[PDB]
Amino acid sequence: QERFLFPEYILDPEPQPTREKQLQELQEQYLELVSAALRRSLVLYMVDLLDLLLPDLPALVGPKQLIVLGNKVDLLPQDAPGYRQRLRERLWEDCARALLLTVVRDVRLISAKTGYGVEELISALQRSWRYRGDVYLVGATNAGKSTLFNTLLESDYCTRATISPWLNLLKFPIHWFYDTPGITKENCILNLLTEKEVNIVLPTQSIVPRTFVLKPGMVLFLGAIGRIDFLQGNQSAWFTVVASNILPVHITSLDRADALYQKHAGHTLLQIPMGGKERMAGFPPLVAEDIMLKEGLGASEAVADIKFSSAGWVSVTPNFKDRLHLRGYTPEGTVLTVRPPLLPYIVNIKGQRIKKSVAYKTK
Amino acid sequence: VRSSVHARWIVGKVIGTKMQKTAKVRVTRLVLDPYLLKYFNKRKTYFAHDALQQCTVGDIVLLRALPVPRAKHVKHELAEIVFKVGKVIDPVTGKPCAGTTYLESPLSS
Amino acid sequence: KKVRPRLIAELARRVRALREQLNRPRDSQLYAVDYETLTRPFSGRRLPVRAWADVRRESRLLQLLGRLPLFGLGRLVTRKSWLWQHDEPCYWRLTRVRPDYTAQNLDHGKAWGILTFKGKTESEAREIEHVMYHDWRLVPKHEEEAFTAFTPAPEDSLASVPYPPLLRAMIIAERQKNGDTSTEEPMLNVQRIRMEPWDYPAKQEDKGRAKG
Amino acid sequence: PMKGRFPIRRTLQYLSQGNVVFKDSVKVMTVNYNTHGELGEGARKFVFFNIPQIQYKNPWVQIMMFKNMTPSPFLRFYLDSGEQVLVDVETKSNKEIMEHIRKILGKNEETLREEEEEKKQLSHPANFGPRKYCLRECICEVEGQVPCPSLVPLPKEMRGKYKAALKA
Amino acid sequence: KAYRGGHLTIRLALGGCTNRPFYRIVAAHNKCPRDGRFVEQLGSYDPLPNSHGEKLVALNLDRIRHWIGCGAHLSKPMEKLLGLAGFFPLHPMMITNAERLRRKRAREVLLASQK
RNA sequence: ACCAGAUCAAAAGGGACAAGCAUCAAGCACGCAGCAAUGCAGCUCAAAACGCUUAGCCUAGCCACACCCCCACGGGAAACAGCAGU
Ligand code: FES
Ligand SMILES: [Mg+2]
Ligand SMILES: [Mg+2]
Ligand SMILES: [Mg+2]
Repeated sequence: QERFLFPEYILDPEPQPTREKQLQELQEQYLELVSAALRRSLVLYMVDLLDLLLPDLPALVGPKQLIVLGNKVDLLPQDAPGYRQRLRERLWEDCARALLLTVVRDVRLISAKTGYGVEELISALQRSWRYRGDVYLVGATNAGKSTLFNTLLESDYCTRATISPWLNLLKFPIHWFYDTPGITKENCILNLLTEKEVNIVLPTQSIVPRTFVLKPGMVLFLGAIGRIDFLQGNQSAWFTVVASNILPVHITSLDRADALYQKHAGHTLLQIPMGGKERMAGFPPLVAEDIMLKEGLGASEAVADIKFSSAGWVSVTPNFKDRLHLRGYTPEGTVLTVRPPLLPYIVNIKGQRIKKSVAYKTK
Repeated sequence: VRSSVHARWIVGKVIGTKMQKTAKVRVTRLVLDPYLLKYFNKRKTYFAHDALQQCTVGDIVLLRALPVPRAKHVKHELAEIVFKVGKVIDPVTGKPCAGTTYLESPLSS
Repeated sequence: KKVRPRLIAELARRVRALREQLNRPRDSQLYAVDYETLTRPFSGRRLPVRAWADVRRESRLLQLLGRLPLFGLGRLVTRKSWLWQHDEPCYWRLTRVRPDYTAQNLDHGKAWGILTFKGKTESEAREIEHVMYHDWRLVPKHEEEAFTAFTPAPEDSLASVPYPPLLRAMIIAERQKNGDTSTEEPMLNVQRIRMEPWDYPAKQEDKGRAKG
Repeated sequence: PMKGRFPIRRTLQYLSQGNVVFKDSVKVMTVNYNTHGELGEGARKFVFFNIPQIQYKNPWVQIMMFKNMTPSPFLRFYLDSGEQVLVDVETKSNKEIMEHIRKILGKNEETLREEEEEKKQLSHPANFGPRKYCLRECICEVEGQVPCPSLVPLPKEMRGKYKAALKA
Repeated sequence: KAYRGGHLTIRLALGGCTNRPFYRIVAAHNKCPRDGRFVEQLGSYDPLPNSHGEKLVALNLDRIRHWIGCGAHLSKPMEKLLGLAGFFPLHPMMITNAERLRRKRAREVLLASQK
């Protein structure tokens, strides 16, 4: 017949419930504290293979036996046969640049996550007279010292773990193993990134290179963190991004590169960082850094790796005799580094061009 | 009767009893090789529900399709243990037999 | 073999459903009209030629009910098309109304009435159809009885009709084969078939609705 | 030459010879038999020769074997109704066993012919379509009708190329 | 392919080569292509007169009745063919086209005669 | 024309269903009982699991795609794999 409802004591709905959010849900100190103890034996210096503190070791540890451990090797793609040997060599020249071959007696490649080479490292440690005394595990924060320490603790190498003040640190008997504090890295994008952003950026699975053929006057975006502007190139070139598989890579023209950047900062197109304009307001703006590439060494050997700190890098192959001009935009706080290619033959692993898009099918 | 499972009745061999009230039965069907035209024992794994847990590894069992799949894989119930392992009763003479030799002679009674 | 679920597909389905629900257009919007171009502004579609004069000259059911108490509930409403087509009285009793208040003049909405077609009424009041049309008219309170005065004409009609020649031959042959020598002609009953004029009102309850 | 004893067993001509087609009630068949025993020789020969034919004619009827499980050989059929039919085969020849199983569970020639009629119904002569299904693709194949234009050009009167000319 | 809506319809599939029309009376889902899949073929039809001046038509009356019962519709050409056959009443448009042709003939005869 | 069951045929469940590579040998939760808590610790795999590469197919026709992001809210961006045409 008739009924009424009361504009007082109301219960009300909401505007724009945004079920999209619901589905988004659904889907120096070391020098002044620790070096004194260390310089009183063997040192295990862990180096992140992806990120390539070394020159300061003589003061940090002093003149004692040191073994280099290149971590996170499994995440490195196999660009060409013998890449492990090439990496061991590269570490050897790096140490020579910085040290006696402090003396470094062994360079080995390990993957604590996959337990690759840990047993061989244990065998080498136990096989020789030279390795007697205590073991000090030195390295950076992200190097994986925690993972390697846990792996070694869960092994026959140890005779379960104790905590003792050096700062309280973990140890276990072998003489005692010593796990020192990780040396924090300056100018690291991980410092700026949040827990979730860092988790996304850090590759947890084996990296798949992503190649893109670019002509002069174009722009590539590795997330919202890294950008490259390719120009003044006598010929097209190839850029192979080696980074976390879940980091979007976007290609655009130079004109639209900016406008896309402001429009899509954060959000989902550039998944890192996150928080939209709120997060971007605090996020440092991308400062520019100019680069000139050497003569293009063919179309299969990378000429240079442009690394955006720990997020990843891009290997560039220009055409023969071609010299290219580049401008890398990276966050103000962090730094952009041009280095000799860590995987020079990474361009070869690829598929075929898909449509007019610059992308190559990933193999 | 109107069961949604495909094979209504299937005779197989129990090859596992590590599941509560469920027996892992192996069923073998002769299959024609289209080229050689010889028949081969193709085999498939079925899970039979056994409330009494009377299945023993090696038993020959008859499995009846359940009216509906009662689990991700349990689609049959043990209708009858056809040949209790090493406790075979000759269906013809009904007397117990050990391989090809009667335990109780058929002339016993 | 396991499929990768289509989360975005599900979200799109649900979001589109919710958007349609929450922006369901009003009647005053859907069934508007531009008397200059005779185009519905909401969709921009032009009305058919044969409805131009009617749209320009006549009025809508709610456009009339807006000028009556209780929205003229209980009055008899006839359609100009019905009046022109049939000499018999046709109309609705208009038992119930439900206008689209959002309209400025409250000249749109829904209605329910007891149909009287060709002078034969119905057993119940049901939803109107073609409410939004323009061919409606109101029976004045006076003259109502005289207008609705209907003399039931003799309804006797053919009980059956002859079969088509070949079907007749088939049936006869089958009978003779079975031995049923009954020579009575085979006839097809048609009383069972309730022929209705093409313009007879349809069940609005099963009719659809426009969308944006 | 073909491999194995009695290679004839591996030819369609022989496999199709099986005259035993189980009624739809039969679903499983288990053949218990002894690899040794003069009395069980008949069952052995049956398993060696006829079982392939039975399986070929009854693809869905599961068939399983059991060597030296019981002193005497036998067959056992499990029907869709849950009934179990135990057939003794001791001392019987393979042919005798085949005839017995045919009598007790095989469809009769009447039923088989009924199935054949049901099948042939599909192949309606009057229908036209690809040779795979119908006898004639196009009515043009039928004599007296206008022949296909490819083989015999149509008159200029019938070709639309000149109906348009008349239109002009 | 799942079809949104649609219904069975008895119609004609236009086989035959160019300038040589020939029709297969088929019962097919109305949404299916003209010559495409079809539930069942009910007969055939040869528009071109044969050597005897006959437009042969074959109608599987049993199945046609069965499908009409099941609820299949009838395309206008098929309704006209059935009417000619006598299975159905002559189509209203067949009758009216006959009358229009008669009036056309009368007009043309008058015009020719009034020279 | 309504209902009828009939016809047609989705979703869902069961079965079936391409090729090469073992220099792809383990997958890493891939199972079960219980109304549930919860328990059991299992499940597939050298009779080829898992994985990589290639391909539309079993042709009255069938499967899939519809510029891309598998999807398409959204974004990328302005879409002929409809006909003719460049
Ligand atoms: S195939 Fe029949 S006319 Fe050509
Ligand atoms: Mg798409
Ligand atoms: Mg296109
Ligand atoms: Mg085209």
